[PDB]
Amino acid sequence: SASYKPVFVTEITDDLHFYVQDVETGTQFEKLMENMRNDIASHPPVEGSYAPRRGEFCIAKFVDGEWYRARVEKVESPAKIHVFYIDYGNREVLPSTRLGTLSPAFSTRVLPAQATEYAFAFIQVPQDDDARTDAVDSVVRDIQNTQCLLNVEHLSAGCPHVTLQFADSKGDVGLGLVKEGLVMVEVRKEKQFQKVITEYLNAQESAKSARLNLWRY
Amino acid sequence: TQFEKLMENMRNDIASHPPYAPRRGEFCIAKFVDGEWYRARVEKVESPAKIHVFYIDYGNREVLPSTRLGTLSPAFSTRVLPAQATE
Repeated sequence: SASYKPVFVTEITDDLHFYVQDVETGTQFEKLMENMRNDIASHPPVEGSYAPRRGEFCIAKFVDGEWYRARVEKVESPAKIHVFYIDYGNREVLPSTRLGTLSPAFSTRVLPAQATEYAFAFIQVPQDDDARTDAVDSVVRDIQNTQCLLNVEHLSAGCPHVTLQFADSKGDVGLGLVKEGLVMVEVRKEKQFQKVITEYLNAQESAKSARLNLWRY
Repeated sequence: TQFEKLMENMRNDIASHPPYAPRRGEFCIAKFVDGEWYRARVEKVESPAKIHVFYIDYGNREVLPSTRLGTLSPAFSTRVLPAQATE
């Protein structure tokens, strides 16, 4: 199975998942953000016209001083509201003074949340916090906030598992983590994955021999 | 797992007997974007090109054409193995 879609990778999570945007809708997103930000500058949220509730959409003012679409998760207190940036995938805890009403002109009905969560096919996320940080750091350095090609491999209990390809035919991103000894291979049993799993296990044997990262000792 | 075994058996059967009229609540098989077949339930019929399904074993939802749907054989019904994800 091979249908590669150009995506813009926006966020690598600490659990080695990632969020991507469909390159196709990138310009609509760009237009919406400029429109929305203009509005916000003319009509700044007044306190407290917005009351944060878990599940509720909003605008949130990010650390660059700019406003983005978001959705409220945990409300700890008015000083500590957990939000999820729906078009990008990152999360943040902010005070209610950095939140506002998401006006219907810029709603999810006008343009759907632009970020989709995925995981890497064929690999195991390291359980040790230190090892996992090393893997996340490699992915952040190499693909975060860049364009990639994505191929959906299969469904899973959580988000779908996919392979990513670097731009400029540099290859399979997850496989690269294996070759570097940063992650172990998940040995899939399905027939159509037999050849790719063989490729991954060979890379993993190479990392083991070279005693890289996870295989240091 | 029971699920992995069921999926292997079902896929075998579909490749040996390749495939339907979508109705709300009806069980089916649905071909996901990976080109593979999964157990699903029709949740909403917006139009022939836009059937809203729920993948009963994985929890994901998708709108797809009814050309990518098929009958779920009795050998792979929820009596055989319940939906593995909560609708």
